[PDB]
Amino acid sequence: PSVSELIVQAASSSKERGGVSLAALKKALAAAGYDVEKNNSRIKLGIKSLVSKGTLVQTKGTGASGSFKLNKKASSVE
DNA sequence: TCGCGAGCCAGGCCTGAGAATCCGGTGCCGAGGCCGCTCAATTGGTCGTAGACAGCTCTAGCACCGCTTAAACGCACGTACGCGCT
Repeated sequence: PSVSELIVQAASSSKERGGVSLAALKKALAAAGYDVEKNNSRIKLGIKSLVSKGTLVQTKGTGASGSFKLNKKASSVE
């Protein structure tokens, strides 16, 4: 499972009203068997790529350190 | 979700450059020794008194008891602040 796929799965899995933060996504990936320490840069890059592609809409914070949600709209505007 | 192309990061390899450090020799001036003296440390004596010892008086420091209740305590719960990470 690619980093972005696990990120999307965890984000759709969590039911936070305000979104899933960097710490929350790290905890989810760590619970998913992912090394959150050795691959931190990759997690951040995947998050940024998902934000840029419009897959994840950032709700709080700026950059990688904020919180993000699934965009249920861009999934059908391909 | 897989095949596969190619690029990015982790770490090892290896060397260069710069600096620390050991090795050698020269010289140079301050440490150690010696001589002269002189003054201060020693000895002996006297003498007066500072304090060591013995004794008594009597304060207060210790030990004990009981009653009261102020406070220490253990528990449970909540949150806000320290810590980690970016």
